[PDB]
Amino acid sequence: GRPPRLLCVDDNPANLLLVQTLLSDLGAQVTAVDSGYAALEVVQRERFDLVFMDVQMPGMDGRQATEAIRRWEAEREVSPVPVIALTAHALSNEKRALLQAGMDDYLTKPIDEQQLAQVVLKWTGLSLG
Amino acid sequence: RPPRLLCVDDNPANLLLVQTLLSDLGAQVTAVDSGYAALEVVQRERFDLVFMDVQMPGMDGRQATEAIRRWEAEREVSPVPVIALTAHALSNEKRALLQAGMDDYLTKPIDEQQLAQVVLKWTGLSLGQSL
Repeated sequence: GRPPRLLCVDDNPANLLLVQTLLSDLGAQVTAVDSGYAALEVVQRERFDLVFMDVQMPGMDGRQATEAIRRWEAEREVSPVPVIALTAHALSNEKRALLQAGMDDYLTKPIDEQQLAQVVLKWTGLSLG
Repeated sequence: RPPRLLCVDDNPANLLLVQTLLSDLGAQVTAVDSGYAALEVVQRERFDLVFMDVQMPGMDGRQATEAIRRWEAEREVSPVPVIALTAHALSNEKRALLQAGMDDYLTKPIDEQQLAQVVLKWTGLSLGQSL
């Protein structure tokens, strides 16, 4: 299958580089941005197969960035991109709030290659590795 | 804070190579696929220096540099050095890059030492073992 085109969003540069590098090494075409504001702007510009969205970011958190994306997709009329939350340790009510914001799924940090490969295949049909 | 660098190339393998070498030197790196993307991300984020592929469809690296320079002038923002990445350019092509507002160029056989020299020359910032 073709390489998946993935967007990674994280306000921690070291964690962003770690997840980006795991994905690039597994053959994904990765874009890596540093904020929810960046995520909205790059999703307007580019068609991704899937977005990995850090939940905790200042100013615009992952839920607010996903809401921004969903509002633009609806107003602009664009096929929805899967959005996967990357979260520390979320209880049921927090996971329900991620889905209510328009997120599709979640992974609990720290993020590993197998969890990333499995969620990309589930949501896109494309294999990594 | 480490140097923040932008890489622009419409060839995914060549983009990943340059991005990997700049991240290896300790830079915070953004990698985008087009001149259109280069303009939009230069408006959004503050880079110390941009590496720009010359040949891209729709908006080539010269046109993207002109777009950046026009935005910098109107928006009133400190200019960013722009370095062309070229396969093997003729003298007329090298002169055309500078006419478009590009500061300098590198030829395709890129290595980490050359990238670090270009960043030191155009930004004063050290990378690699001197980061």
